[PDB]
Amino acid sequence: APTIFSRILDKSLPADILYEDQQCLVFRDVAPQAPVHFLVIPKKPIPRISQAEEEDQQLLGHLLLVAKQTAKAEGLGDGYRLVINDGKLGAQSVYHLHIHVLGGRQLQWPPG
Amino acid sequence: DKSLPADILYEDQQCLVFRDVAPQAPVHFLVIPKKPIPRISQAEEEDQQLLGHLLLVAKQTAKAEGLGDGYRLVINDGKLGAQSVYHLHIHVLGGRQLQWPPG
Ligand SMILES: [K+]
Repeated sequence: APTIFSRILDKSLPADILYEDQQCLVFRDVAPQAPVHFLVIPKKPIPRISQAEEEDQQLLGHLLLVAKQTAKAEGLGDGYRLVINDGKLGAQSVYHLHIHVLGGRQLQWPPG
Repeated sequence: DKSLPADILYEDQQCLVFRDVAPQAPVHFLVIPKKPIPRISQAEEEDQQLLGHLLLVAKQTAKAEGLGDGYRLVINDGKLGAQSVYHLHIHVLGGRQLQWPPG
């Protein structure tokens, strides 16, 4: 069952960790799509946003607040984009919930 | 394209969900808080439960709209994010293969 994020969480795969607390971990994407590209993940292994439930409300808000404070720390004041992919049509790579945060270039429209 | 009242997919005391009249996918809707948070970079700690509620509403509406094969949620901040309206919007896109990178 475990995805590659389990190695990031258990620190067996070195990552550039920007923030950690008991609920979440933030690290740089190693296949970046922007000059700044990091991932915010829960420690609870929710596989996808479609499988989050009411009990996850607080955690989901926490992930968004951590995303925006990390964006400020990474100097994304002129703007950035948050992306959550669900399933195959969403292009979800890894079946552990993650928020992409992209900045440092102009992001285009549509968003894929 | 003038919206109709049925373009509101969901409403409660916290939020509105409405179809995008300039859709980028066969299904494209917008989740906004009723609280006037202008951009995600201006959300604060007091907004934690609201932000989680918006995400839960997004995912339940995506079920309602038939997005079981997958979808994408997008929040734009500022000029580099391509933020078009200075109120918080969660875009939900589905019904086609979304590409990578996401813009
Ligand atoms: K926008």
